[PDB]
Amino acid sequence: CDDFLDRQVPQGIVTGDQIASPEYVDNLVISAYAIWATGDDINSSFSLWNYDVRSDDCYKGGSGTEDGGVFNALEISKGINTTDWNINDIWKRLYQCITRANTALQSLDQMDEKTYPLKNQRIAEMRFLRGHAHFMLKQLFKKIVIVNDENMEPDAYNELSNTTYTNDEQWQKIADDFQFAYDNLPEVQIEKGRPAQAAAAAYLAKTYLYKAYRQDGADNALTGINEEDLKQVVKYTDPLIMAKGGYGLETDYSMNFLPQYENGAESVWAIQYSINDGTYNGNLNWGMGLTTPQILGCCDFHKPSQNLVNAFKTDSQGKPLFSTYDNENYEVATDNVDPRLFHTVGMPGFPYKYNEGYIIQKNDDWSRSKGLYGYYVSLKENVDPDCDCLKKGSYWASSLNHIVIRYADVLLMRAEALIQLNDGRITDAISLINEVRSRAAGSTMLIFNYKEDYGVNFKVTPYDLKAYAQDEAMKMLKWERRVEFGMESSRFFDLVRWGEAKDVINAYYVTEASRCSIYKNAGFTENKNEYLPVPFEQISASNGNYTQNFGWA
Amino acid sequence: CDDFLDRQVPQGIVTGDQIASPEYVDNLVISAYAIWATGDDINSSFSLWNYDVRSDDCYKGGSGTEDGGVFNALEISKGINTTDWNINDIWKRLYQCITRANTALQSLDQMDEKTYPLKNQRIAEMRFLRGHAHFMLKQLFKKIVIVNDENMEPDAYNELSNTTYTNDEQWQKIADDFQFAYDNLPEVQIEKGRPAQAAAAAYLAKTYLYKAYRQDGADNALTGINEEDLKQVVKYTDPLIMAKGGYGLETDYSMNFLPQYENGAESVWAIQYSINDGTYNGNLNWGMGLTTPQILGCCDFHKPSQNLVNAFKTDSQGKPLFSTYDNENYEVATDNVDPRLFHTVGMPGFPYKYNEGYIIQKNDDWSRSKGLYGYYVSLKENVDPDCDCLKKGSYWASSLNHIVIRYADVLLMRAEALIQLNDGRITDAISLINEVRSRAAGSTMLIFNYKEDYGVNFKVTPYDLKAYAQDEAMKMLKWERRVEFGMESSRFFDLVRWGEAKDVINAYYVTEASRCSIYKNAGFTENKNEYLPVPFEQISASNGNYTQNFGWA
Amino acid sequence: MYQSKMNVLNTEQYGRAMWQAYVNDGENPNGNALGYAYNWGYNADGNPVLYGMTLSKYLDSKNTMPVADTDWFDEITRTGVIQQYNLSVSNGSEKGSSFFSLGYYKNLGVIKDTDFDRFSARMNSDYKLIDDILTIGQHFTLNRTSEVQAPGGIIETALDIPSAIPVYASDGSWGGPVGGWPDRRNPRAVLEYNKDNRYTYWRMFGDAYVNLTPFKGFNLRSTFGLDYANKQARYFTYPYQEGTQTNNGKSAVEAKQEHWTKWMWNAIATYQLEVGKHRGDVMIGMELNREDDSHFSGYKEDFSILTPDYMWPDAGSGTAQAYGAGEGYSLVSFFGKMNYSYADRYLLSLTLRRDGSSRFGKNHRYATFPSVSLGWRITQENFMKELTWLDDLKLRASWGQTGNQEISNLARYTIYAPNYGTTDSFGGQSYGTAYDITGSNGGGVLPSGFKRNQIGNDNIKWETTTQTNVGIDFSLFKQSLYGSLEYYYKKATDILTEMAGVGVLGEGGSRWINSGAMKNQGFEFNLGYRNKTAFGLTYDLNGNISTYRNEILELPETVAANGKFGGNGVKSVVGHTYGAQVGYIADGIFKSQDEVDNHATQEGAAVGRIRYRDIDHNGVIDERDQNWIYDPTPSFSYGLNIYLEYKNFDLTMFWQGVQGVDIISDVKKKSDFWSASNVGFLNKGTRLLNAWSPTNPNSDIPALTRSDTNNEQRVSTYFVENGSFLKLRNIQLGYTVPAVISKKMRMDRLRFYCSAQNLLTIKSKNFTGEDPENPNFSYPIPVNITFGLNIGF
Amino acid sequence: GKSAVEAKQEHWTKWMWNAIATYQLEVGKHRGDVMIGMELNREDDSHFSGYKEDFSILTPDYMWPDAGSGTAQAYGAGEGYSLVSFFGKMNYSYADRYL
Ligand SMILES: [Mg+2]
Ligand SMILES: [Mg+2]
Ligand SMILES: [Mg+2]
Repeated sequence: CDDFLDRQVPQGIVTGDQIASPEYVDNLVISAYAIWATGDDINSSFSLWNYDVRSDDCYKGGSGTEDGGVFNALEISKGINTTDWNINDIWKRLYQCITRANTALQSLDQMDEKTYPLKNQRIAEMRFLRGHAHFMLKQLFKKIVIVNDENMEPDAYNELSNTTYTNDEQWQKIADDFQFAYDNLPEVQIEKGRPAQAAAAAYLAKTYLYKAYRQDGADNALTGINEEDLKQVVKYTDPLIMAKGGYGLETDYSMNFLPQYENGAESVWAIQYSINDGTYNGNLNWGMGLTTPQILGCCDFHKPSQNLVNAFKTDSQGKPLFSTYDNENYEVATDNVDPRLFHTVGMPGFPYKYNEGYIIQKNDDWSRSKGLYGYYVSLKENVDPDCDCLKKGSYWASSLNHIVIRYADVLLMRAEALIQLNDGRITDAISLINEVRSRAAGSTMLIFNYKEDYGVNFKVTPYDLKAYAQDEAMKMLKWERRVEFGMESSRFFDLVRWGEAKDVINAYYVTEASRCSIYKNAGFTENKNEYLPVPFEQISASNGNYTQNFGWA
Repeated sequence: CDDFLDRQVPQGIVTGDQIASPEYVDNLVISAYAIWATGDDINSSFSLWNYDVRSDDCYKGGSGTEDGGVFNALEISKGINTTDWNINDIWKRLYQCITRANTALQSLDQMDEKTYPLKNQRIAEMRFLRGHAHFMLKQLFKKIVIVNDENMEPDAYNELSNTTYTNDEQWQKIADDFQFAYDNLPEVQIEKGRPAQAAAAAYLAKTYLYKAYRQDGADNALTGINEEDLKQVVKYTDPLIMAKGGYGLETDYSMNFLPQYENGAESVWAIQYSINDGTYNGNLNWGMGLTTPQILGCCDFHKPSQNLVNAFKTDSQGKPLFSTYDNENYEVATDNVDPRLFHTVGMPGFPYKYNEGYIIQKNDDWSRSKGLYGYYVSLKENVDPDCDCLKKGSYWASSLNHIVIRYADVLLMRAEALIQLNDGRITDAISLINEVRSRAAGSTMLIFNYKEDYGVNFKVTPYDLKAYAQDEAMKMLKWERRVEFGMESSRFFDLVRWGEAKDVINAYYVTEASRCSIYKNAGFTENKNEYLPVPFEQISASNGNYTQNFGWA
Repeated sequence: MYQSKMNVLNTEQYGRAMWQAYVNDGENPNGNALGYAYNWGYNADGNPVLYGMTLSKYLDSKNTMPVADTDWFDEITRTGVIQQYNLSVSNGSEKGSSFFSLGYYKNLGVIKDTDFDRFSARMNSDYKLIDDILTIGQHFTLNRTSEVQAPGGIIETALDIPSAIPVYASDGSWGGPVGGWPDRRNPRAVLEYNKDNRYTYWRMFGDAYVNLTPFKGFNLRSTFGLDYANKQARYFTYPYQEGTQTNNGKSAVEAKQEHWTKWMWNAIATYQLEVGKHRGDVMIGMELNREDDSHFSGYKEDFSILTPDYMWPDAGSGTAQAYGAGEGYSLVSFFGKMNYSYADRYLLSLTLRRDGSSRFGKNHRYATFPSVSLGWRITQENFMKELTWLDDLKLRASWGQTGNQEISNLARYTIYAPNYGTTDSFGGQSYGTAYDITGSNGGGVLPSGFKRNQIGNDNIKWETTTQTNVGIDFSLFKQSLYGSLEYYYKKATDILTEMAGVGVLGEGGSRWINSGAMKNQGFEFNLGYRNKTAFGLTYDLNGNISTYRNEILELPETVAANGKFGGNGVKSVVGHTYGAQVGYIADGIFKSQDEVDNHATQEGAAVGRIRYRDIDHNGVIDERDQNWIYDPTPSFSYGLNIYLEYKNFDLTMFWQGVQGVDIISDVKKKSDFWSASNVGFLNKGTRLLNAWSPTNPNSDIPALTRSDTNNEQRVSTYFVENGSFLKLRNIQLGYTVPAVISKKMRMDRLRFYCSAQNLLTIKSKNFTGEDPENPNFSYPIPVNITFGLNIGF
Repeated sequence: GKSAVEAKQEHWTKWMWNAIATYQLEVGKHRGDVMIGMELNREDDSHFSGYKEDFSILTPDYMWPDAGSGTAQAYGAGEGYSLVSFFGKMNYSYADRYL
């Protein structure tokens, strides 16, 4: 009668003292990749689409204002509360991603290179993933906790702060992870879920880019653009790095968002959503669940703005209408337009994802809100309703990979660092803009007959190659970001990185309000709404160890 | 207490009076395709490989004589008994194939074309399948029962005979099925398991080809070659038919037998073995189970003959050694040879299915019989041991499609009808031989470096285009059949169709016996061993309605 | 303990035999694929003689598997031990009664890594309300059982695997075959992999009843019954890689569940009445029956930790399958009986029963069965006064019908099943309805359909058995010589069988049918002699001898040539006994080529082969040279029971015999041929080493050969043997402790017994198997010694 | 067009055993009771199911896992706990006045 109290053993699990064993280390690695597919839900998408509703690219959509009103607050910047469940959830969910990356790192740290030669490669893979999650937390909250000690015991997590490091030192700690990945990932990864060395370079550049626009004040205002941080962006966007892993622009723009065309040369790193895979309904991108159009019965979230639509117009010789684009609404008949439009937003009268069996209409069939949020549809994450990749669970979803880094992003981030350095390498920066802008004008592979069938007048031209003043250059770079990356949920983060988020979002608020009534009372307050508040529940549980953001206490 | 005796209903099934319902008709169709994958086993392969051991292409293999001795009897033509379980099984199993084809036909007969426009197409598909099974029974047994009334009730099956129709009328009834398929199948089948119109044409030609070599005597001797039957072969091998479905020769011969390359232009109809498909272990080609090499632990059945190996030698200008090929055994160093050899039989010293990580050796590792059955391996149905298509169940198997009709077969069957017609279209027949023979000499894509690494002297040349006497032409056609279709389990059927099966098999018996001792007492008796006996158990249950074959009672 | 077994070849005998089979075929025996090297040559008369043989230390060039002389049967068997304990208590009281039992039973089977245990509790009671006109009662029992069953055919596969393969590899891993050795896994290793597959079986069954007695002779009784059992288990699949044997790296677990609930209800009314001489009883009743069954499981592959603790479906990472179904049947039953006796001299009883069963369509759902039983007690008659040496002489005569209804619950249906192809199956043969119709090569749900399992029968009806017996039982002297002479004649009509279909009808042609008639008539005659000796000894000797002959009367023409009931598809068994067989007649062994030419021409005929008889004298041996060669009817069957009491000891012997009976077996294909088998190089029996040879010319056993050219696997008198036997089922001795010493302990009875089952067997000399009563097995029934007590307070 | 069936099974077996010794005694005024004991407890639990999609006939009679044509999942686990218990009691009463 004490042998008796010890007989029953846990069933169906591994216990903490056996899980660091070598036989499980690659299991833990896969697990950390897995949570990027399985760790989000419809209100917490790791694409961050839910929060890019703040940007001038999209509306919230849905039945009306009452449908996710917590996301209507974000979209108009009024009524956001520190207590909101969605903010707390996205914070919680990305730190869960870090748990698996660290749990594997803890086990990988104990391996012998002599007996496990992929050690540093696998370690590189895990710090990459750890960087990806810290990076997104940083975009979302500014004042993040740097959880990068994988040998830290569960109790030491109670004494961490989000002010242990200055804003600049936080960005550096994210960069340090990506740095290790660059120095250790292989040049090619047969297994395409794992990032290659060029993916690490590209993310390392992206993070030194965001780190360059300093907010070293006590607030969110810009305190300068640091030269040497920009010079790291140039170093790690080097085409000689990108060539070594085979990355390049797709010959047609649409190929980045089509199931037939996953893992092309422009997909530098992507989340490998999958189907017919043993899981209950497929590792589909359930996070995009709310985004599908009303023609599937639900739910009609994430709808393009008339502003974004108008940004695609061109000027009789194939260039943006820099100061006039949004005066009149786009008219297919009389206006020149950019081919990227028809791969970004589905307009009425035109085929939904290239399928002339479904023509979008100004209908109760195509807008859940009977006109409130307009009648536009997000293409980049939806698919042909006849795809074999589309399944229904709680919501409709697909196996379409989500591209975290598109090779165009490398080219445009490289041009941004060059423009902002001003070493007379601005022309170099414009030929990179041209690489991206030329591809667009040729990307009519799937809509070549819209001139005949609908009267679309495509015209997009490269820029004349000459000297440009820097503010003019930036204006062209920002604009090329706009038409290349619409509805990819980076727009607001840019606006904040550039320090002009209050100015253009407010202008957009006054501008869009005439076309969409949810903005009638909108209002962005500077040095507050650039970032999400750190969740009240998180501050509460820290025992005074976390500090809030400027404008929030 | 009679309402009580009716309450319990069958669970988990459909009953006979509901199964003819429209909602199930396409289920029945799929089911009839399915049994071509699921209805055989290791001793009853629908490739008929087990019975082609009678031919001069292969040995039985395995541990020794005691391992499937029932198949050693067949291989030496002595000791075959009418009672043998394998003969009864292959008869039973192909009539089960016909059951599903008929059960669907019975339901398809009741549909309305107005409400089900694919009716005649689906009916065509089912009679094709019904022809395929009768055709193989006919090759195997000569005196088959023609089960082609799908509305026939279960009791009328007891009064059927295998002598209701003359030998020629049986062949005609098989042709009539294929005829309907030709007149009704579509030209392209997106769903590649379903036969296309050209597949029906090709099978219709194959059956009029076999029907042409009349055995209208009471025995198996040839009683003539019927001209008009040959003229149907020419009509339905017409390149204008084959072009309309896109069929053609592969640019490399090896592509017909590689997983990477299923459903190419030369696969006119094939059995779609599959993997990761919901079934317990995959719809793999379990029928080839015994054929895998000893390097997988088992079982080393279906081994190429030194005779067949020697048939691949060439004559200093790239032609068969018609009367000398088998005098000396092939020596890679000093002999010219045909590239098809290295895609047919794996010899020691050379890579097993193109994988230099596995070099075949004269070893206990590569021949279960320690030399008894030699050391050669059948490639055409095995795969790279590193393939993702290879799984173990009871036996090792793969998802490699089995090609029932290769487009080369269409070309060579066309040349056979032309040679045998003798209308001065013999030259046409030789340019078709040349099409097949030229492709061979270029099929070094996967073994181009064997001249350097092993000293193989490839040489294969087309035939000079001129007038040939007919027996000379036939000699070249037979030989091209030999080197094109080795180990595809047609060799013995040809020999019987040509009426020379006793002559060459006996000569081979004396010839092979010096190299392989199982043949030391072999002996084919004319007008008996050309066909399998009808199974004693089948004759028994007929109540005198079936008659046996010549030489068997 | 297993007493004997078919002796199989050891590593040297196996090496000797293969040598003989080689030289018998004029083949180089040193070219064998199994590593034996033979020192041999020719004698003075030019005949192969084996001088010596060597064997490698290891079976494979890589030296992972050492050469062995394993006795596999001794390796997977052991002494079984059984232990039972039962404790009961009962209470008798004026107004009711109650009973209570606890029991335990633990079997460690004779087969390693098997075991079995049964807890049991029974508790019954009755309650006399309205004292002796209204009574309420109950029986209930409750069993928990748990067991690891052996795998099917584990023993035979241990006799099949050659002795050269070791139990353990060079390190401690499980041994196996390398190279050409048979593709058969290690039987010991199979048991170890089976050792955790344990089911847990819970069963309860009881009944509750009310009994109303409204006046003197009347009785109304209703009973409700319930029988609910459920079986639960996990079957574990572990990776293996033992020589050439391999799982790849498979691991899985199947969690199986089964349920059987059976409920019953009846009402019965009985009336008895007695008027001087006349006594009469009537009884009517009804009984509804239902049984509902269901099973289902979950299967999942790939487990990180290969232990039962870890291996639940939640923890698997590979693919999954889900199985399960259910079936059921219901029975209605109406019945009546009438007993009458004039002067305890003339008895008469009548009986009538309508039975209905959901296994038939409405058109045959019920069948009605009557009986008449008649009785005359001679010795009670007045004219029998004079015979004092005759205490009783009863004469009974009966006629009754009973029905057979044990068939599939779906016997009458054409059954189409979806059968996508999710269940294991050997070497193929899924018969799945799923197909890659698109050419994808898989990676998804395939389209699928339906396949036929059986064809229905709108006209399936009850099998009816009409039975007639007349009897004469007696007793003479003063109940010292009791006996009985019976004669029965049972004839069955519309016999039910699942009958397969003709080949050309194809998949799912099996049918449940009524097919023909049988007849079984015989003689039973039991005789006894009981008497004390007045010297302290009581003997009670009770015998029985029976004869029976059996015969088929009608058969559909299709079934008679089929051969289901006998005749092997060559002759109809109509007019013959059930299971009788037609085959060739084995006429010895050709001993010279002249004897081969001098015999009807037959294919495999050669020196040393079996000569088969030319039944019809046409000069060839073919399929007609067959006749009736096997009849299962024994000439008679007996049984004698000895009982002795002496000085409180008691001795009991039960003998049972069967005389003059054919048996038929395949055993000889393993014991008498190197090659009478589809799979080569298996271990064989030891009778081979007396096979025919020039050196060994006067033997029934054909010459060893690597090829069965002569088709000696043909149904022949070579496989028919004298299966007559006599055995001691049970012997038992016991001491009963005299109450002078036992009630010492406030205990009434106290008894010790020692008993033995299946100890002795006497066979025919020309029988060559293990046990003639079970001629198919190569192993006997193991002997049991038991020690027990029956203390009784 | 989803259709599926899940066949769920659960088992709970709990067994208990005790021994207890009690002694009572009465001497005029004084009454006293002592009691000692022990109790072992165990409970073993287990559940498991089979899930399968796609059924031609949407009725309980038809919808068993054998009859499904889509994909399958298999679930199940178990847990358990045991308890040992030692105890004693002592009752005393002087004059049915003091307990
Ligand atoms: Mg994907
Ligand atoms: Mg395939
Ligand atoms: Mg005869």
